Amino acid sequence: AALVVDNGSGMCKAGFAGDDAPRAVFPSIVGRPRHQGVMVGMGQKDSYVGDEAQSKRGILTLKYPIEHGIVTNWDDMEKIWHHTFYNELRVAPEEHPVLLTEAPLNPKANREKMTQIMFETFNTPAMYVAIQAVLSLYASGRTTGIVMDSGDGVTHTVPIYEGYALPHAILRLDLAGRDLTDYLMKILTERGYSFTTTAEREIVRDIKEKLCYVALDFEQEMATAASSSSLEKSYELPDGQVITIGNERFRCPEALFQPSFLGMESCGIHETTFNSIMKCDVDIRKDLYANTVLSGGTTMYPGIADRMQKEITALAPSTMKIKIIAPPERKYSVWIGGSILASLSTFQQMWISKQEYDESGPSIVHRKCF
Amino acid sequence: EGEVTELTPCETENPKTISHVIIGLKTAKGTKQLKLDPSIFESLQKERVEAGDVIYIEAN
Amino acid sequence: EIECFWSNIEQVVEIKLRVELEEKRKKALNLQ
Amino acid sequence: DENASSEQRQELMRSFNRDRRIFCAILSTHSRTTGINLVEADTVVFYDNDLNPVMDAKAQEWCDRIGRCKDIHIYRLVSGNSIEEKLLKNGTKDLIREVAAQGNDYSMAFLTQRTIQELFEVYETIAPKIARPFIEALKSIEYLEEDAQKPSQLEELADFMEQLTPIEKYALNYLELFHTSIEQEKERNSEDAVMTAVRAWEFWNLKTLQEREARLRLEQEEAELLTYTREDAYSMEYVYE
Amino acid sequence: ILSYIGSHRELKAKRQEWAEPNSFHVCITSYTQFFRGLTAFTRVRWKCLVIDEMQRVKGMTERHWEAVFTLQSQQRLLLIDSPLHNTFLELWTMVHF
Amino acid sequence: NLRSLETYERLEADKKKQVHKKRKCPGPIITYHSVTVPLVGPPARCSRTFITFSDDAT
Repeated sequence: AALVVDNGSGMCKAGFAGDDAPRAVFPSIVGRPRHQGVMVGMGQKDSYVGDEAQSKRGILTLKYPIEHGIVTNWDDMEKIWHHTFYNELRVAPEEHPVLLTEAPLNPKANREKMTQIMFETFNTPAMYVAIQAVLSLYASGRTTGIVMDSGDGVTHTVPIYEGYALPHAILRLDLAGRDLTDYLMKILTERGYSFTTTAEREIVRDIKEKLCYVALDFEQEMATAASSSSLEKSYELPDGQVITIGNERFRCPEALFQPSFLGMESCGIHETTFNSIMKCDVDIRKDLYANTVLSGGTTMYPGIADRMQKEITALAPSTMKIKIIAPPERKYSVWIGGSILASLSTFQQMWISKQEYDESGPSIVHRKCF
Repeated sequence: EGEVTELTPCETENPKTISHVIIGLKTAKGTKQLKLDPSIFESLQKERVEAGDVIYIEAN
Repeated sequence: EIECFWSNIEQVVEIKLRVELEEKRKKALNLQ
Repeated sequence: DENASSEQRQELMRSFNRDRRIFCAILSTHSRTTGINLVEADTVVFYDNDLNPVMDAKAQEWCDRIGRCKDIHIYRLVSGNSIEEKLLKNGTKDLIREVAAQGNDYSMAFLTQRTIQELFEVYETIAPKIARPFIEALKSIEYLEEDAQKPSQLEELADFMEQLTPIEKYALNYLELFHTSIEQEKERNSEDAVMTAVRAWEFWNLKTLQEREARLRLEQEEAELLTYTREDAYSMEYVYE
Repeated sequence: ILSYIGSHRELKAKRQEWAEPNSFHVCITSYTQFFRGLTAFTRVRWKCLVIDEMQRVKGMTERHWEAVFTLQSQQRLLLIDSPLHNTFLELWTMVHF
Repeated sequence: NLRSLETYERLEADKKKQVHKKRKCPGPIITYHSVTVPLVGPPARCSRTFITFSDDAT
């Protein structure tokens, strides 16, 4: 079975093609000891990856090799791939093809480096690169539409026509779950709850993922929160202290629609999607409006689909049919799409073989992957 | 009639799609290019016409 | 090829829904 | 026909209603039509008349049930100058009434010569209990002619669903949950786009061929010949007759 | 619409939804299930009671009529397709309905 | 309820989309196509032929 590896800015998902869910999901982080001298002598590993690094966050320095969807540390990315294959999947990469995902607008040099690493370091028999948004569209049984992908580090809107992403209309927004977590930390500090440590940052992330939601009408929700405490929810901290959260539940995710909350002059996700659709040909805009698929972990907020529908209906012409598609398992849409793609019998001829790499070099990836 | 000098199909977007098949024919008098109907591609491969082959094509 | 796969799965879903509807109609008829 | 199971009868009628191309549906009057509720047809043709009054009443009631939603035209074909005209005029009701007056044993009843002459000289509702021996006579005659001739589906799907790969099961669950997305196909009035694209292409082709002809004219304005063979120059003598 | 059809467990589950205000507007049930669950129906304040083709239900006893009369409902409607036999028992029962 | 009712009444859309498909089985295909196109400098029309190939290899 071919291996599918989703290279996400916050979480890495890996599994076997044909499965309905990834087998391993762990943070894409590499940890190194803060004080080498004392701890090297006692046989301690030089670096920790994924869950092991997260569990030792009190003594390790954590670094992300992927920033805003772009690989910035190739050594750490190689270490993450090694950890995935030998610790998470426990398989020999030389015996199984590997399908890798890439962010939109991925530099050609990065694709060549990925191909070189996969063929020379892991001796993989075959490999394929697929666009995350394209896989997200594939996971929903659609081939023409626009995918709004918002992960941990970056948000992209990608219009796709018959499986082909339109590069001239792809828009990038440097706003995602991490910025929302920092904003929640700031507003909780403004309410009186101080979170300063990385452990407290992860507590704030858990609070965001468990209690935040998107309001249909921000002004009406603010008036309701100012007039009644019915929207306040309690969260029990690990030390037993119970904190009360009020309007922060919906003010934090509102930053996705109004980046001005963070001081950013960029357009919201709805305006970004509308602008991306407006950059496409008029004949395909009708298909794009009717096939807007939400993907990514940052799109898991309850009510986001209704708000997106309302905003697009208010922005799009009244004669256009608007339909927002929000799959329940949209956080795994990329991996599911990759598993579907790698499970097709016709796709077995699309794999880049080691012979083709040896004959054409790393540039074959640009003539085989789209 | 003439010696075939080129058999280049004319690719196009459909309103790979070809809209014409250009055949270049050479005789002792000169050379002519014909904008033949695309359907002639079947007969060209059936007759195994190649560059440098003498052919003749009836108008009807 | 993806559209063909999803069309086949859609047909399978149609068949399943049809058999379940027929089972429900048979249960509704038998209870009388 | 009556040999088609109830599930087959429903499947065939649903196919007829769904596929608007099927022009005729031929049904046996002895088939349990009481299981067919909706019929998307507006015309009914009776090829022959059933002698069993109960079956004729059932067919009439069934035709009435279809007519609740649309005007229906019913045609009855009758062979002129035959027994069929008389059977259309009086049916079997008078015959059953005449035989019932002689007793409950139809196998030993004798018909009056007037009734026989009226039926064969070619040029108040009867309750089923009264008609039963007549129906048993009809059955007996049909059987004499015949002597002259003579795992639940859900368990199957469960076995099939157990052979589906996990990704196929996920696709099943996804399509089941997105019951509002059975119109996933981008069906649109392509004909208008084709109508505009054909003209746009025809103009583009006209322009491209005009540019090609202009390029050929420019190429022809350039000198055509600058050299000739040695044989023509020295190995031959130019003559004229 | 509430189709009151199912096994005892499914009917108990459907009765568990009776406590929610505005859970359903119209409830449809069979005569057999209607009389089998008479105790459940008497606990609900029904706005309109509709009885269809009751003349075709074999076995309608005087006790079934008493059960129909004991239901608290604001309005009762009877649908018949055939003329009444105008018998004393039938007319008395119609008056009580 | 309409979506529920369509489990019985969606006889039209689903059948039309399942029967009148615009695609066929995988593999190489050569499409001969001929349509009426209007003449340029009923209306004046001419016939034009297009030949379409599924893949660059063929």
